[PDB]
Amino acid sequence: MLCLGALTTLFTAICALTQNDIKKIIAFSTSSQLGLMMVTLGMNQPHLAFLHICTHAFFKAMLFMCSGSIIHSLADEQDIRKMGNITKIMPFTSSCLVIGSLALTGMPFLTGFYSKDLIIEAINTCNTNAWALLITLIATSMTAMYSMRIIYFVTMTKPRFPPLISINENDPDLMNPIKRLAFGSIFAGFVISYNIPPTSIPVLTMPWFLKTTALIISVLGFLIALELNNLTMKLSMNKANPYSSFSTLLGFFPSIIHRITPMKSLNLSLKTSLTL
Amino acid sequence: DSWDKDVYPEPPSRTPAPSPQTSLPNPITYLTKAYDLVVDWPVTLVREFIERQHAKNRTYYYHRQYRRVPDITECKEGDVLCIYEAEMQWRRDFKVDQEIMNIIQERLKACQQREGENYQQNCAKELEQFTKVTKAYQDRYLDLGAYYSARKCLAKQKQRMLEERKAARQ
Amino acid sequence: GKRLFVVKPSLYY
Amino acid sequence: AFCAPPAYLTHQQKVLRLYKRALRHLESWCIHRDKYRYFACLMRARFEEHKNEKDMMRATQLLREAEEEFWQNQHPQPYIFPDSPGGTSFERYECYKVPEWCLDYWHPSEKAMYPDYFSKREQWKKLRMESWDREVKQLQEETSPDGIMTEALPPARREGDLPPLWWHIVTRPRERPT
Amino acid sequence: MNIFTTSILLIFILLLSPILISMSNLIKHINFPLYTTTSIKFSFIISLLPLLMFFHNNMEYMITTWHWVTMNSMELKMSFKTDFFSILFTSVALFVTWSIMQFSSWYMHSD
Amino acid sequence: SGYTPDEKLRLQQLRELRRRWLKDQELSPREPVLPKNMVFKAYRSSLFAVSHVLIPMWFVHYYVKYHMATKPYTIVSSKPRIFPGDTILETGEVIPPMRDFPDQHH
Amino acid sequence: VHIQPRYREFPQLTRSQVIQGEFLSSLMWFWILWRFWHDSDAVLGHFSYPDPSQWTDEELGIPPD
Amino acid sequence: SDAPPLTLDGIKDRVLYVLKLYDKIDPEKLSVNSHFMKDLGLDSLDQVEIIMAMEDEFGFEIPDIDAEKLMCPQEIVDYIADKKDVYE
Amino acid sequence: FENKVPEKQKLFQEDNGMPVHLKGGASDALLYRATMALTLGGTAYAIYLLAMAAFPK
Amino acid sequence: GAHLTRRYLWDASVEPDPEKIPSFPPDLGFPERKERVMVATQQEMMDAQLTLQQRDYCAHYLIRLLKCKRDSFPNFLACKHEQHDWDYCEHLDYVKRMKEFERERRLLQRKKRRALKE
Amino acid sequence: KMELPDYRQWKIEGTPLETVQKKLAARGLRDPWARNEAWRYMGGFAGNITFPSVILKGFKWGFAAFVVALGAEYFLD
Amino acid sequence: FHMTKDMLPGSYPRTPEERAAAAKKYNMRVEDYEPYPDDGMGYGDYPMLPNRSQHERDPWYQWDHSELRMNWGEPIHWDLDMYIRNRVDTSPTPVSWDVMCKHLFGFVAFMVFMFWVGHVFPSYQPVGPKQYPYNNLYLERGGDPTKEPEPVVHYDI
Amino acid sequence: SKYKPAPLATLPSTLDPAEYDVSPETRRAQVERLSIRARLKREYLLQYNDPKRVSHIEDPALIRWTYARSANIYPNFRPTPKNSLLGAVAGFGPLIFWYYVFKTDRDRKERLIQEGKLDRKFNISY
Ligand SMILES: CCCCCCCCCCCCCCCCCC(=O)OC[C@H](COP(=O)(O)OCCN)OC(=O)CCCCCCCCCCCCCCCCC
Repeated sequence: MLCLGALTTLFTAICALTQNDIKKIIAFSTSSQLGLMMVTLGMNQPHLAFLHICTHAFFKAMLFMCSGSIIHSLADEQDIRKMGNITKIMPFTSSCLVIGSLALTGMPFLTGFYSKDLIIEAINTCNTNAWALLITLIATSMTAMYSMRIIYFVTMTKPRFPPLISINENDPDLMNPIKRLAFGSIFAGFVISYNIPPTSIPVLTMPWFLKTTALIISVLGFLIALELNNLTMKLSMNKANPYSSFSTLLGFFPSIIHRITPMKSLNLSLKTSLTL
Repeated sequence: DSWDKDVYPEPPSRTPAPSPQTSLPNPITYLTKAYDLVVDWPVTLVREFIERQHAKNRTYYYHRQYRRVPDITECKEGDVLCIYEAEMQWRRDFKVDQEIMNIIQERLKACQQREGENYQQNCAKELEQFTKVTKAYQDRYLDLGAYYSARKCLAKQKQRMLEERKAARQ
Repeated sequence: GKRLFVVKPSLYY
Repeated sequence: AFCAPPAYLTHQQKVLRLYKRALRHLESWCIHRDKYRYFACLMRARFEEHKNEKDMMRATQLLREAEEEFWQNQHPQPYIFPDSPGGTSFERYECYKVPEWCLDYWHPSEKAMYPDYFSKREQWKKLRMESWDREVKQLQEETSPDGIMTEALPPARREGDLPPLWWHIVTRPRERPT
Repeated sequence: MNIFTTSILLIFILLLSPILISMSNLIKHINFPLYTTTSIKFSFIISLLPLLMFFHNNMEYMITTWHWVTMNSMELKMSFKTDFFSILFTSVALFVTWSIMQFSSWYMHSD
Repeated sequence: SGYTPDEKLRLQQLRELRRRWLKDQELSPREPVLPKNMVFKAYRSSLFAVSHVLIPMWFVHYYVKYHMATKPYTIVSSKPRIFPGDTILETGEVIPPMRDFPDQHH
Repeated sequence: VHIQPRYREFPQLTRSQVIQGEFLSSLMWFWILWRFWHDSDAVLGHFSYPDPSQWTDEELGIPPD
Repeated sequence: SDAPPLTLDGIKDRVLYVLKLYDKIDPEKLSVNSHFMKDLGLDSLDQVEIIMAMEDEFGFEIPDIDAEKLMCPQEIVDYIADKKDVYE
Repeated sequence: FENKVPEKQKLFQEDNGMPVHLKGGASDALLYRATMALTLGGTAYAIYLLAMAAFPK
Repeated sequence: GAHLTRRYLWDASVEPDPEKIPSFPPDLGFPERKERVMVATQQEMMDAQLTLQQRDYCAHYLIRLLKCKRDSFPNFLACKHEQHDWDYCEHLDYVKRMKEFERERRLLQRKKRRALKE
Repeated sequence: KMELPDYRQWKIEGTPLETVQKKLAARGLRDPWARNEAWRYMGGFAGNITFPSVILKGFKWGFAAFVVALGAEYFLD
Repeated sequence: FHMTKDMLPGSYPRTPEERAAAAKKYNMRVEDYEPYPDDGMGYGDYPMLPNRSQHERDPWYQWDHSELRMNWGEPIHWDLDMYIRNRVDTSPTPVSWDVMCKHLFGFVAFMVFMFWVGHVFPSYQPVGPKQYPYNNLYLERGGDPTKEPEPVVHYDI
Repeated sequence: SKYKPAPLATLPSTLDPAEYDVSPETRRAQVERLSIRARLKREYLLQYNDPKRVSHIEDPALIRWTYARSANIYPNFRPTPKNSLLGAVAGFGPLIFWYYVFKTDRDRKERLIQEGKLDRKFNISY
């Protein structure tokens, strides 16, 4: 379970760095955090996994609701290449999207701090697979990186949408549930984690580089993704590489598996069972 | 309560006293009092009306008891009448035995839920009871097949008794 | 408002 | 969409198709608008400096090499418009594109709920009823005895007459019916 | 011991109420998205009640509502394990679903 | 190349009939021919609470008390936490307190 | 509720959306600052992780040699 | 609420707006019936770029064969109206 | 091994505005941020250790 | 950590493994060693219904924290002192475990020195 | 109806499109879609959005509320 | 209906006139029609259409069967029900199939090998085991009260 | 740096070499194919736009496809050594393999119960 969760969170973070559809990016974010929960269950910490279940539910609900408001305002436009300047054109949605991104990355004392940081502390300070540990830390850093990718390509830079502005987010049926989910994503982790009965006792005696590990890798992930986005802004074309092709095409797992297993299965069916 | 603790045992409840160190009111107590005064009183009034209507129209039903027909061990081969009698008696005992196992399993589940974390220590005597009743059920009814019968059960018991007698020789 | 007729199947039956 | 494809694409058509596809993948790579405009002007300069080739075998060879380079340098996940095939909202409203012949099968109560629209509807059906015979006669006139035949259709060549096979084109369901 | 079970079953009954309303042939007269959103928010409040109770006394409950079937020595009964995970995920899921239902009423208009 | 006169004339006539068909898709002002508000807190949310919440409360609570507690092992709860210094309501005894706690450095 | 569309200019921003967005952002930052002031266990903990090398051989109790 | 309906005059105004913002076309000589190579003197790459600009404005792709069929702003306006069902 | 100098001779004479220490791509920018993050962090850690030597307990 | 690279790269004979701890007699090098004393006993463990994982040598502080929370269930931010006491007890237990680990590591080094001296 | 702005306001001066135009004129090339593209760099969109400006939105009022809350806690205790 | 045996599929064509008749029946050209090899597999005179899925068909064209992307009267592939758009895809990929296969296999092998490396080289903390009182909780874990276990002694340090 | 097509990832129709080395025979072939497609399209459009039609349009291609897939296979089947071997393997090999798997497992289980080594914890309802 530990190895499987570490593998899937690493793979889905890899896909989410170069996905372009925003729903695809946050779906791979969902799969990465689900992998982190599987890691937490690989350790003997099921209650931390359930705490992150609740935390991740709040985060992804508000993140997809904000993305849906962006899509509905931009007339069913779904990828980040035809967005931009959201911080100025849609301030409420941009503010809540930034809140969700920071809370998902693990900005301290939000809902994500009381589950994700304890998960990183447990994996750093308990006996596990070393490679699973390293790729879990890398997956957390990449979580920061694709959250920064969403923030950059949606809420920053210049507008890239079609000119006709049909932006109207003033509907209370839009504004109120995002507000409730924002109140959740700010305070619910604190309230829940201070109301949990003490189970699955933690260790807190640890070095500083094993304590602030999650915050440090989140900060460096934000910085690396910011510099990558600035280089993409910079006027220069680079030749594509197999790493980016692998990450963009979902590791070739859908193409290979979804083309070879239905083909041999249905070909075996028709050409052997029925006919022969 | 139509059930009784000789067949469905239950330890007496030991709840602690409320000792509120804080000064804040308890919304649980407030909502419990409001829920009682709003919900429990009309429900218990309707139930009292229903029960006095039942007392006005009260009837009785009985639990059927079957006398013991002669067993299949004294049953002659090929005489289908007392074969049928012993077979239906064995079927009735089989169904009663199934319900006996159901009561024991329900008791074990109740012990586990009541003890919670301490189920590895306080459920020991009914875990031993469950192990004994499971072993006896496996001795009398296991591996009979879909067409289980009194004759098949007797053949299995005779084979097991012969095995135990041969093991008791040495 | 400029409402337009929408085409639907026979839901009466 | 509204024009039927020919037997073959000419060399100019292939070059323009490659130009449009290359510029679409170029904007997919560039994302930012000034970068896209710079690189698009560079690609336009490349096409212009290979424009005036007179051999046409060298032009076909250059087209082959250009499309090999395009397949090597294309975006793995290009930008697709939502209403275009492969898009997010492609064929989204086909579950609402209900064909017009169910109005023939509605009950008189639902028909009575919309009286004047249905009166216009039998007006359209009767217009179709004379125009169908007229257009079958016209299409029988227009067919060449032998040789090449394309999917293009003639228009009405006299007054008071309608273009042949107009019903499925005119009375198609709306793109956003609801 | 009665308020807890009554609250859990009221959560389930409040969830099943809009389905019966939907098949009850009065959707054409009432506002079904608003009615269902109110139903989910009330389910959230009556789900908060056992959340506070479990935060106080940490009692874990097992409720055997309906006996479905008995097959020899195996008794299939409709039972609910109202646990820490069950209560907390019920409250979180109901709050999230209330938000999603209001967002759906905004989003999937002209449908 | 551009539209042939064969096809440009057809699309002009086909689109002209397309405007007329879409014009006829409009509705008359009489279409379709179909054959105590108070405030939200006092009527809209109060009638919902006494009908969709209070009425199902009574039917559920009747089943919970008079059709679940009557069966033996239906509602089973874990034992409550008993700490030193607590008083048992049912029994009336007091559990003795803990030891002297030698470590009190923090 | 509805507002007039714009062709190529900046859209007209209502006051409600900007005030509520600023309020939510300010509330999040106030919560972070308040918790960082009160319980700053996000950095270093509060336990001062010991150095095993500075421990003495007498309290570790190995035989001397 | 959202997604206001399109008009024929709005489509014509927007198409003429983008063709006026194009540099190779002088806005005084530009008309709704101005042919792209006959009396505007452009070429096929410019035609492709014009169709791409209309596509990027209106947010949907014109397929390729209709794209080389379209050659004046009146035809482009008629195609947009036929595609988005703008009857007035 | 293959002569890849002329293709790398095209990726550096581009007058794209980046200085000579950054034209190679995202690896160089990452590495330059990395050598900023440990030199300045090291210098700040150096002056703390010198101050701790300066002031005893 | 530095112990991992020293075990996997420098030497594994003198640097221990986490499984067989301790690998030495407890009285070796200690003239007298007192048994570890515990406050709570099994009756209050069972009455407090502690998880068998958390029935360690800080169970008395855990029972104090749980009693504080159950008493002041409203205003749940009222057992910070008891939580700190329990966490510092767990920190002391962790430091005790590190002390045992370092003691048996130095005992392995002493065994290596004895084998070299022989 | 909806009225369009006057296309003549869409200029090139002070824009990354001017930077692109200079870079293209260094190679003897002219970009004809620049005025069509120019609306995204003028008016309300004419501003450089920075990552600190995105993250620290509302930080001034959050800090003010934090200082007010600290003063309230000091006055109450 | 009105479909007779001269329009239904028949036996494998041998003579060129039979091949021309089969091509005219399937509404193909004589040069384009090419039946399956005569291996006795029940194919008959049914043509070998190229093994390309319906995804590669032109999506901007108004096919008569728009879900199937096919016109009316054209020959239907023998594997239509597996080459439909809900099913197996044969469209060209931006990167070659063997490259994708070797990249997937190399990624999986790299992950498995490094997981084995991390298993043989575990990462932990410089601590001992967790100390548990009362003979490692002998009675709590379900030990026999009548039997007396071997005492497990933990010492202060 | 060359695209390698597969049966599951075919060669692009404009990256194939046959489209650039085109011949007048090929051009006449595509002209004839367009002619056949246009005749079929005209026939289907007439049948589709006929208002007197009161039924669905039958598809002879679909009828031929179903007849070839269902009722023609056994008339056109001839026994060869290859398909005889294929049928024998596909009809007996899985049966023999699963027979040996189940027989080995059941014999091992029976041996374990008859020697008493296999215990049944609470298996009472088998
Ligand atoms: C470190 C350890 C690592 C361990 C790694 C272990 C890996 C295990 C992998 C297990 C799963 C393998 C098989 C998965 C098959 C998935 C097939 C599928 O659903 O493909 C979808 C595909 C169409 O979807 P696609 O084209 O991708 O996307 C739509 C874009 N137009 O195609 C379709 O939709 C076709 C429609 C269905 C056709 C019939 C399919 C029948 C399949 C029967 C399978 C029976 C055997 C299953 C064995 C499972 C074993 C676990």
